[PDB]
Amino acid sequence: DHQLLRYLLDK
Amino acid sequence: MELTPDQQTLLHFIMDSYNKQRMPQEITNKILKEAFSAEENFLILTEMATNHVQVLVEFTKKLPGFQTLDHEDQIALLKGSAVEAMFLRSAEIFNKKLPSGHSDLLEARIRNSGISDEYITPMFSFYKSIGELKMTQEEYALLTAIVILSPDRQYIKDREAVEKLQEPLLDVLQKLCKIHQPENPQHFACLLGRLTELRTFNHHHAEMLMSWRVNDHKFTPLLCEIWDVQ
Ligand SMILES: N#Cc1ccccc1NC(=O)[C@H](C1CCCCC1)n1c(-c2ccc(Cl)cc2)nc2cc(F)c(F)cc21
Repeated sequence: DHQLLRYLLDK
Repeated sequence: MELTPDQQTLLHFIMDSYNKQRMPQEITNKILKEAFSAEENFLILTEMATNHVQVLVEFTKKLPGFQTLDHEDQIALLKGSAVEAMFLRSAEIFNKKLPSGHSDLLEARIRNSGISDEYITPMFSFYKSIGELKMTQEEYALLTAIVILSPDRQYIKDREAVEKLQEPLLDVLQKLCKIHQPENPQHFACLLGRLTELRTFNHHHAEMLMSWRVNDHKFTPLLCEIWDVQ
């Protein structure tokens, strides 16, 4: 799970 | 031959995004100013690397067609390139011309930063290999873009989608190589060969960080995601 990367990618 | 209006547009766009990175001078000034303990350096490294990854996501999002990619493939590309991109950037900073004696002190300071000897020699071998190529800012920017948009990356579902995005960037770098170094036809091949040596640091990064002469290896939650650390 990469929720910080996912967050940074989608604003 | 020479760049087309579209390629020239793409190059300047890649360049502007690339320069949004922390200035080489800001990093080398800190290292050269005073010597730090392994604990202080490990801390300098993590903050440097955290800022790098943040700026890398912004550069990556601006790469043409990146946002059209599958979201899981977008994460795979970022996770796959983050370590490689940091070392390529460190190699760039390393090879920036400084006053007489400065690069010898910089090298000596990094050599005694806390990292073990076994990672020192492969790391300086790569930095100095990169230096012999005498790369321009444009060559570094494009090579970074080409590193990010690597189709042959692990967990990539649609390799052809990534291929289509990397191909125009490889065409621009090839042209720049013929323009900047026409006396060396091997220049483009050398640069792509250097990308394979970048892949080797990707396998030993976790060990490289955990081998640091510090009692506690504390990392930011973002670094724990891109790097295989706890
Ligand atoms: N991280 C990071 C990073 C991100 C963007 C730009 C530079 C970075 N590099 C850095 O901060 C480190 C510092 C960290 C404190 C102690 C001394 C080295 N570094 C590394 C080095 C990166 C990694 C790992 Cl495992 C060992 C070493 N090779 C460098 C080369 C240079 F010329 C240079 F000035 C700095 C350099």
